Amino acid sequence: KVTMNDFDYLKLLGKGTFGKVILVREKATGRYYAMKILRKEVIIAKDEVAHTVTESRVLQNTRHPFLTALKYAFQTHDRLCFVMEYANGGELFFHLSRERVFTEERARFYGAEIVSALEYLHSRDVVYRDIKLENLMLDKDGHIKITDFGLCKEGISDGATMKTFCGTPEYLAPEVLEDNDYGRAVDWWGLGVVMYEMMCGRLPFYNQDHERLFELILMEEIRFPRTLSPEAKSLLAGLLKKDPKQRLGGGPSDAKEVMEHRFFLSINWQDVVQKKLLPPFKPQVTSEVDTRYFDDEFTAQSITQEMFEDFDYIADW
Amino acid sequence: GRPRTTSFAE
Ligand SMILES: CC(C)(C)c1ccc(CC2([NH3+])CCN(c3ncnc4[nH]ccc34)CC2)cc1
Repeated sequence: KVTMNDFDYLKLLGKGTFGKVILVREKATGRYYAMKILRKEVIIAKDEVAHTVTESRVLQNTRHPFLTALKYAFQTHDRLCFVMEYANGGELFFHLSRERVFTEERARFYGAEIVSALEYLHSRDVVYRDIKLENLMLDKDGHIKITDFGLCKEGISDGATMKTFCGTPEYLAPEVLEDNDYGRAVDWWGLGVVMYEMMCGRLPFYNQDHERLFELILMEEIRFPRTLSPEAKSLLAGLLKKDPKQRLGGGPSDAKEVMEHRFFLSINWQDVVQKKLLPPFKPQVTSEVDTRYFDDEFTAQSITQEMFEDFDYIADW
Repeated sequence: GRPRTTSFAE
């Protein structure tokens, strides 16, 4: 069994309604983790129970270098706690806010890792449903890790459908803004939006008014910069095709149509997963406790029976 | 830049 007091609470990485995320150090081992700490009473009050429970079930039945790994899940009387591996490199949202726009080659590196992951997830009958720069993190070695699995759907294989209107407004596939059900293609739309942010330096469609933002995703055609490579333009036009059946990775082969596009001609898909590629960017951290790739906003602060049945957890690794 | 986004679910 494991308890809140097996951990040293070192730095605050995030904070919101549902709780905090803290860099912590397991006292008995020395090894550093990110701990997601959530108030049970706020989770229950805002109908986010299933999501939390899905997140733990998903995180429990997944094994992949580009998906974040759960070491410990536990609860106290008023809290739920996930102890997952620490992403030293911060969010892509952080890096891309700084650089503004990545090179095609770098975009391509990250794009491959996301694709390999969505491949894995789709092979497990999971549809991720929340691809965004915020959910994409970088480990110590410079590799992507998907964080946050609350919005996933499970047991969707081949052409199974889903109904829940969910995810992130800016990142929503057109078919999810149409009434009725939708398939796993939505993940590829998602990839299309992040690759575009990485390459064209802005969101493909944006309006603070959500009514307009949806009129945009449904009706408007993406523009591309003039000197963006033709194979990049091709990839993006394919992933941001509005009709899912005509979208790249929207056919019966799924991730394979995306792997066999000529944007990725130089990528060896056997050796992406095996991690034989020197990443194009190494986070530049001095100590283990350095949080220069998270916001001063959070890091500068110092620190303090039915429903949750399938939650507690201890990893064998 | 661009502001931080927030996940929803109806
Ligand atoms: C307030 C709540 C709702 C709890 C929350 C705060 C922040 C975040 C964003 C992160 N990208 C994911 C968690 N975290 C991490 N940081 C570092 N390594 C990590 N591994 C797993 C998560 C994580 C901070 C950034 C998501 C949720």
